[PDB]
Amino acid sequence: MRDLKTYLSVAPVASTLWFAALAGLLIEINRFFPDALTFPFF
Amino acid sequence: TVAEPDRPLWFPGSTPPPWLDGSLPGDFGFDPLGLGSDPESLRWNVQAELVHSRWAMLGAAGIFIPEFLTKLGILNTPSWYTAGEQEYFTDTTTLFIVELVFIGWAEGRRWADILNPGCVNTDPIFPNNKLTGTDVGYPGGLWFDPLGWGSASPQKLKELRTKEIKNGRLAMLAVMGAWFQHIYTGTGPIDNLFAHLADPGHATIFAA
Amino acid sequence: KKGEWLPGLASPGYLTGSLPGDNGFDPLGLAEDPENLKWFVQAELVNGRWAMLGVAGMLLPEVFTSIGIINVPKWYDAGKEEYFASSSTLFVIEFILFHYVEIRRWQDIKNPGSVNQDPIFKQYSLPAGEVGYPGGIFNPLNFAPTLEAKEKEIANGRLAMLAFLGFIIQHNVTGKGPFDNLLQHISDPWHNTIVQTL
Amino acid sequence: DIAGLTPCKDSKQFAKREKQSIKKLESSLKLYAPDSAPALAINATIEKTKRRFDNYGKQGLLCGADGLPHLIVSGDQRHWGEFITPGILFLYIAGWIGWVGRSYLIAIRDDKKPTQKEIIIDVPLATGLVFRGFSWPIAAYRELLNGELVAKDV
Ligand SMILES: CC(/C=C/C=C(C)/C=C/[C@@]12O[C@]1(C)C[C@@H](O)CC2(C)C)=C\C=C\C=C(C)\C=C\C=C(C)\C=C\[C@@]12O[C@]1(C)C[C@@H](O)CC2(C)C
Ligand SMILES: CC(/C=C/C=C(C)/C=C/[C@@]12O[C@]1(C)C[C@@H](O)CC2(C)C)=C\C=C\C=C(C)\C=C\C=C(C)\C=C\[C@@]12O[C@]1(C)C[C@@H](O)CC2(C)C
Ligand SMILES: CCCCCCCCCCCCO[C@@H]1O[C@H](CO)[C@@H](O[C@H]2O[C@H](CO)[C@@H](O)[C@H](O)[C@H]2O)[C@H](O)[C@H]1O
Repeated sequence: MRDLKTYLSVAPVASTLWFAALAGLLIEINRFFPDALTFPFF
Repeated sequence: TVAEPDRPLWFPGSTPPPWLDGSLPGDFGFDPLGLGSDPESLRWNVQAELVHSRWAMLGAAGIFIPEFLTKLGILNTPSWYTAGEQEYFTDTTTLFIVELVFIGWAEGRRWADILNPGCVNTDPIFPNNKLTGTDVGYPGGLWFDPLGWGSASPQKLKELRTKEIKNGRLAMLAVMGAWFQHIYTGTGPIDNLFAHLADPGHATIFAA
Repeated sequence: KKGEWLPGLASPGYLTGSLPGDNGFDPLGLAEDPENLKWFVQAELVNGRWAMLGVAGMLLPEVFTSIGIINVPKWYDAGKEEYFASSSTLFVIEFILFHYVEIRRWQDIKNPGSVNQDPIFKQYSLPAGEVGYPGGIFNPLNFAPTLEAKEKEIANGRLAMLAFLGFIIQHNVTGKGPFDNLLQHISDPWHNTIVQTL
Repeated sequence: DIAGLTPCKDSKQFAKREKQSIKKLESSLKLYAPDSAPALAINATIEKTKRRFDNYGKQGLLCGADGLPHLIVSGDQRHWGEFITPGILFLYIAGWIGWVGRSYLIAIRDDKKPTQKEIIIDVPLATGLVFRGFSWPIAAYRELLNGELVAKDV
């Protein structure tokens, strides 16, 4: 169990989980706010 | 706190894990994937099972009792599945944000007790009240144990806590039961009970 | 036991408790360096004091206007009004005066007790106090600068800073002033919330 | 307007691009049935195209002779949303990333094997440090004045 959690903290797995969460967030941001060449809220 | 080597196990004939010795209530040696091997994860998941059990027992009653009496000529409660789509005295998002604030307070003090036992057992305004319980997950005090069945000798407390976790495991299966039933079937779970009692050999999962 | 901002969390070591308003609150560790702690204490005092005066000058003239006793412009519309001087002249006056006062206070922050005397009149100096609490003419009523008193000053400053943070963000999304928001909420709180405003 | 450009709300080429794009999607739409799923997909793309062009023309974007939004990064206050404002947002995020990673490297530099916590992340330590970047311009500025940001004599 502790060894399994230590494996999940290795560089590639932490990178995938972190970049997957990051990719999903940016996808939803461009899904609710598509296009946008500017910062429109001024 | 009282280990039991010859306790009735989940899999009769097998060997219990070294980290499940029978001191916990509802201990049947069931952990094939070793999710609670280390003591830190064991105590955290023990609190997780306890809170899961209590919420699911409230949910099991909130489904199976109103859905039962409304089928009878007694009540008018709508379906538990569609109870969210209903409109109450204010919009759902306001009820949820209020619930988040108030339940967040209760869970915040509950989290402080889990990470640091005993450091939250006093009222931060009127210090004389306090909570009497000494075990994590069993706060005691006047609010959460007024009748006093919770401060007793061991064995007896172990019997009652075994009853609690067992009913909660049954309720967790019961709540998920009603969920996947109302997805598979298109009616209330009391209709599933009556449909099965009407034809137990045919009115099963193999009916669609 | 000095007061716990989080009953479970322990207090940081560098926050001894000798400071008024100490509740062990510094999750990001911005005041770990004692010099950062010394500078941020003055920053909290001045920000809290300006927020207290600001919240008062924003709320109290408006409630007295909505009641009917006076007719004073709202805090966001008080700038567009016409005054006896050009707004640019008002800016330069405020800049020059604060460019003198704030730097005199800053000399005390770096070097304590170095600006206690009047450079124009050699006499009429300030007695020795603490940084952020200048004695003498700045305390005419001769109150007692002590605990609780200093703790209430910091507590009111913290609530007023949160109050200013509420006023600006409310006025942005609600369009009106603070007292109008409270009246709109008081009429029907279950249907006049930030949930309904958005 | 600026640099000889005309605002996209005034440009004819900008509106002709919106027309030709929508008409091209409509030409793909006639091939499918009105209740079809490709039809609802193409209709949603058309509505998304109208929304995009309208938003660009509404926020004061300048257009060239090509009918395409040109950005002005000289600092003109009419177009701070085109660079300076998103750039400040980036610098806030970039400083956050660098400051948190720096806090992590400082915290593990005194470990027995500092390389161990670099190839196997200490997630508890990371989760406690990720929110220090929220106040990174302050913590960094103070470390600049106190001589803590730069190593002496390197
Ligand atoms: C079943 C369940 C979890 C089961 C998990 C199991 C068996 C895992 C087994 C193992 O891991 C172990 C143990 C050991 C490992 O080595 C091996 C495996 C095999 C992996 C949870 C249910 C949990 C179910 C819960 C907690 C339900 C709570 C219900 C609530 C709160 C109420 C909801 C409602 O209120 C609404 C929303 C609307 C109202 O109308 C109606 C009501 C019903 C009132
Ligand atoms: C100064 C101030 C307001 C001053 C307002 C003024 C003068 C208003 C003036 C006028 O209105 C009048 C009167 C009349 C109007 O006609 C004209 C104007 C001009 C409008 C607000 C400060 C406001 C200051 C605020 C809100 C500060 C908040 C800081 C917080 C919450 C920090 C918390 C933490 O940093 C710790 C402590 C520990 C870390 O580890 C974690 C975190 C969480 C980061
Ligand atoms: C040790 C196992 C013993 C089980 C033995 C069961 C043997 C049953 C007799 C052989 C099969 C007869 O065939 C079956 O008979 C059963 C009686 O059970 C009846 O079955 C009926 O069950 C319920 C009972 O109300 C009805 O609602 C349903 O509509 C119908 O399926 C049917 O008439 C026929 O489908």
